Formats: sequence, C-alpha cells, structure tokens
Amino acid sequence: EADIYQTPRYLVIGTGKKITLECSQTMGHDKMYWYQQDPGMELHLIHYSYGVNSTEKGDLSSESTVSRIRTEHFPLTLESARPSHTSQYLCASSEFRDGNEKLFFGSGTQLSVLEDLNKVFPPEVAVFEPSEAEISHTQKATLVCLATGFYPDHVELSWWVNGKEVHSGVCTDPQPLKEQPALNDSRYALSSRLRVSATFWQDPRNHFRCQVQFYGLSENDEWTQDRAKPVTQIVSAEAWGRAD
Amino acid sequence: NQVEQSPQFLSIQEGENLTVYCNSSSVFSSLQWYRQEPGEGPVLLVTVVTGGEVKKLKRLTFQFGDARKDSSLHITAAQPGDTGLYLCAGADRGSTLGRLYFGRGTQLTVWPDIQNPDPAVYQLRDSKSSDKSVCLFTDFDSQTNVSQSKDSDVYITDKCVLDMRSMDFKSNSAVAWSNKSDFACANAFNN
Repeated sequence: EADIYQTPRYLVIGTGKKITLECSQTMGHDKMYWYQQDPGMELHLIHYSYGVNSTEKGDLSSESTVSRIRTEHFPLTLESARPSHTSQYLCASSEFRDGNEKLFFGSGTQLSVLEDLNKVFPPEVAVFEPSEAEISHTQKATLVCLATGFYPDHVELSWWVNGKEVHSGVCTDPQPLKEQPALNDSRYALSSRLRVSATFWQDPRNHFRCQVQFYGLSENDEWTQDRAKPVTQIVSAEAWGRAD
Repeated sequence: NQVEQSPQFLSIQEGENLTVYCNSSSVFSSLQWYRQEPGEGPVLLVTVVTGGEVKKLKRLTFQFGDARKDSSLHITAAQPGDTGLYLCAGADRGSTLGRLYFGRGTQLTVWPDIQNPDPAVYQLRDSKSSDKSVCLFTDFDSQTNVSQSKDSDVYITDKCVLDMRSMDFKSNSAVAWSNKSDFACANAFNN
C-alpha cells in the first residue's frame, strides 16, 4: 500500500540550529532523491541514493547530508541552519516501469531559516459580514476573511460552517500580499471569500468561522520580547447569520 | 541540462486549446512532464523516449521533438481542473542514473466562463466592532482586469473564482482594503 511521506510540511527556525527533514516511502523503491528549489529557480537535485549504503551528492556545494540505512527512509540533515537554507525541499523515490525511471514526490517541506526570530508574527484574523447591498441585489452573501501581519508565509486558511469545513463557494488568494513591500522580510496579508445564499446567511442559527493555522516557533524556542511568543497556533474570527 | 519552458505564465478561458513548450540545448534520452498543484509534490504525466513521438493521454497531447532536444504539451478544450504548474524534465543518459534536469515550469490558470456578469463594488463591515472595512469587487466577467494598487497604503488582491456548486453558479472577486483614512471603496478599483 501507500506512497511517499515528508514531514514537517512547514518549518521556521533560528540560525545555527540542526535540522532533520524526514522522508519515507513504503513502495520498496531502491532509488530516492532530494530536490531543492529556491524562490527564483527550478527543482535541482541535491542528494540521491541508489539504495541502502548509497548516498550521492547531486550538488557539490550543498552543506546538507543524507543517510540510507533502510530502503524506506531517506532523511536529510542540515547541521547548521543559515538563512540561505530557506527553501522548498522535495523528496522523491523511483522505479523502472516499462524501461522508464518513474518518480513519485512527497509534498515538500517549506523551510524558513531566520537570523532574527523577532520577525516572526502570527496572523490577526477578521471576518467581514456580507454587504446588505449585495444581499438585496443578488440574493447571495459573500463573507470576507482577512488574515494579516503574519511572517513567514506558513499558513492554512479554512472556512467552517456549523462546525464543518466547507469548500463549496470558497476562494482563497493563491499567493499572499506584502504589507510593506520595501522590506524583503515584510509581513503578509491573505484574503478568502465564502459565498452563501442570502437566506442561509439571514438564518441566525448558522455559524461561520474563518480559521487560520499558523506554523511558527515551537515550545522549546528561546524568546525575550515584550509580546506573546509567536508559536504554532490557530487564529480564528467568527460571525453569526443575521436576518436584517 | 539547461531546460527552458514557455510561456512562464498562461491565463486562459475554459474551452480553449493551448500549447506549452520545453526546450534544451542538450539531447535527452527521455523526457517527462509533471503537474504540480500548490502545496503538493509534482505528479508524473508522461514519459517520451522516441524522437518525433506523439503521446496522447485524454485531452493532453505530448510530442517529443525529432532531435530529442524539445517537447510540447497541447491541451484541448481546457477545463478549470487543468490549472497548475506544468514541469518538463529531461534525462541525459550520458550523465548519471536518475538525473532529471527540470525546467521552471508553465503556470497555467484556466478560468471559468461567467454566464451573467453583474459587476459591483460592495463595502463590508467587520463582524466585531471596528472602524475597519473591506471592499469587494465581484461578479465581473473574465476579460476584466483587476488593477493592482501601486499606492502604498492600499492593498488589492488578484482575482479569485468561487464555485457555488448547488446553484450551478460561479463568480469572480477581488478584495481591497486600507488602514484608513483617505481610502474610499469608490476610489479603490478605479481604472
């Protein structure tokens, strides 16, 4: 059964820390790979393995290491995090099927390495209620959710109606927006819409919640600021349907 | 080995045909296409091995150039679900085993047709008590271009399409906001 699995999906860490990115497959594939892709570039091979005891550098300059002691596992280690390690890390395995090396990828780790942890901020979340000018004209009601002030760009926004996640009538910006573009470490904003029928909205028993999962600092992380520690957390805002 | 993909971005309406291209200065023993969805690993679509070969998989038609230095992906009757990053990867068997050289991809977005466009800019109030508000530009047709802010204190998102499935209804929207104070929804989306 199964496939290929990578964790964590998201990581923000201080500089100089050791990092291990995990990769496993249950397909019994001999060949396994690590690819990296910075903001501006294509995927590029950093390490590969022909099987147990085989570990090869695909990029000579890379200061990551791998090991292969089990067919199943191909972990990647960064002994000393530098900002330049901030990247997307994709693990893959392959096999020969019909004389073709066919690759299967994990879903990646988004790694953010920061010189200064004080630039980490969780999102603030607001829900804006449908315009009555929208409702009376269109018979439909759009809720807007704004998540603001977060850094890095490591968030997942979801909509929950009456306690259950919804996908119908939802659109979330594919990319966030820089609140202060003139800073390459600018905080970020993201919006999403949830559109329901006006009568669904006008029902007071209906409960709407915009939820943003932020991935930030972990428990053990050092912190000294006069402001709550920006740990991994959920931030939400909610709204009730209202007649009117 | 140096793999060039074009165009970088392609935005198109559903129903349309399209071709995307992958070029290299180096000969490949084989060439793959992958599709990557955001937040997820690329997914293998096809492998071509023979110069001149045409592989058709449903609405996607892949061709391998005769000299094995280039390939194209042609999509017939594009559907919103075709949206994604199309990555081209070539093998140099002269290099090593498992050495695939990747292009940066074509980001393809396929937009739904809007049946009854009814553009409007609406003001929404914050759910909790705030002086804060947003502007919603919604129900515009697909050749409408939402202009970017450019002005420091105003934020404008790109267009997003949502599907109200039960209703057989889709709409475009874009959101604008400011801290305050000179900002009015009336000025927000002006062209």
